[PDB]
Formats: sequence, C-alpha cells, structure tokens
Amino acid sequence: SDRVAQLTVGNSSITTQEAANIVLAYGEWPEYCPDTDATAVDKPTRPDVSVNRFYTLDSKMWQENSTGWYWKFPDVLNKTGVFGQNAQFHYLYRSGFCLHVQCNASKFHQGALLVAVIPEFVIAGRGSNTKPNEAPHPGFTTTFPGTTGATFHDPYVLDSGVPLSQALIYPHQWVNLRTNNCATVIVPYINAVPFDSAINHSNFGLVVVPVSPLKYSSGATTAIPITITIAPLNSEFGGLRQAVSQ
Amino acid sequence: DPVEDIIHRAISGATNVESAADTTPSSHRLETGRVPALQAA
Repeated sequence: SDRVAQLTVGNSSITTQEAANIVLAYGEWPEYCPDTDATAVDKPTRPDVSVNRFYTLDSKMWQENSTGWYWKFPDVLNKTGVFGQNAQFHYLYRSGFCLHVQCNASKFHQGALLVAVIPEFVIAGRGSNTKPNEAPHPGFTTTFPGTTGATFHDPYVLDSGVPLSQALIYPHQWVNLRTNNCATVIVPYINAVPFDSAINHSNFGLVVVPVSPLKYSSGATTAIPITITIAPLNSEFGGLRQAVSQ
Repeated sequence: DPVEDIIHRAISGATNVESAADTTPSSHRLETGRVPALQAA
C-alpha cells in the first residue's frame, strides 16, 4: 500500500513497486508566486502541461569504483524540451521540481546510494594555492555540466570542502538495494528572490553518491545503470526577449 | 448699487502616500479612439 505508488504530471506517468514513501522538502509544496511577494510587473506565463512533466536524462552506469555524480537543475533542462525553450526566451524563472532516482538490482546485489537535494550547491577549486590570483577555479563545464552531469573527484568532501556525513541536513533519501529500488523528492522553489534567471543561476544541485559500494557475485548481472527523472513543477516565466542560451 | 462694476481654487491637492504605488492586473484591449500611448509633449 505504502510501497507501491504512481505519480502523474503532464502527459507522463511513473509507477514503482518497491518505492519507500516520498520526501517533501522543507514541508512545503511548490506554489505560484503570491501577489505580495511579486516584484516584476509583467504578466508571467504559465504553460502548465507543455512544461510541467517528467523528463528523463541519460543513464549513468554504476561500477564498483564509482565515485558519484551531480547535476544542476535549471541547467540540465535548459537545452531540452519545451521547458528549455521557454527558459532561453525568458529572463525570469520560477518553479519547483519533483525528482525521482531509479536504480534496479537483484536481491543478490548489495549497496547503497545517497540521493540529496542541496540548495545553492557551489563546487570548489582543488589545490593548495592561497594566492587569489593564481588559485584554481573549477572550469565552466564542471560548474554547469548540463544534461550529461559531472562526477566527483573526492566525494567525501562533496567537492565543497564540507563533510558528506552531514549531508543528511538536506532533503535526502537513501536508495538501498535490499529495501527500495527508487528515491523520490519534491523540492519547492527556494531562493532569496521571487524570480531568477534560469541560464545564469542554478538553484540547487542533486548528488547521488555511492556510500556503501556496489558488490555482487560472479555470474550476476554486471551492468547496473542509474537513471534520474525530473519534473519541473508549477512553473512560471517572465521577461520575454530574444533567445539567449549562454 | 449706485455703480455696478465696483461689485466683483488652485488646481490640485496633496495626497498622503505612505508607500510606493501598487499595480493592478490588466489585459489586452482592441478597440478604437482610446489611446493612452499617444501624448503631446
């Protein structure tokens, strides 16, 4: 009863047998911006079914030595779908996301992944240089990896210089191969401003880090893909202009 | 009374406004002879 579940948004639907409940981040639902909180005076557009729906990205193959991956959400969807086209033609953006991570495996496999939504996730430079002018900075494509995602060098600090053990202070869910085959989290829109640009700013990141490694026996299936599905939810756009993708 | 001709406002007013002005929702208009855009400087 609680294990089984089905979502639906737009024309897309997801069904799960073995799922464990659902995480609603910070106890609030996504909403449209209220009149009091609004600032920009133009009438925002609310596409609904054309934008809000599940989008599936390419799959990551999880291997015994895998170090984990991450994504930036008002990034991955900027070049894909109708959501991506509204984002390039509009200067202002607001929405929440419903997030779903999926990893199958047999009852003979063992391991655990930590799925976490970590707002304002800022990757850092890796090096001992204390001089600000010569200090390393983490690339463009490492900061906004796009649809393909990026992988951690040293997941223990989350590339942020911050302990992964405390990452449970963020909306998070475990996917444990013996318990559940998927993790689901709904994130309301959070930021210091009512709207914000989609192409410049990344509200929050996602982190799938293999805490307990992947282990199995000879003869079992070796290839274990990981797939993420994200639904932009309760979207808004404003500030229409010509397309700027970068 | 013996001679008649010896027998003989502003524009706006100030409103107290505590906060900046608000904005009210509007929609498209298509009709004639109503044109807020055209002004005479």
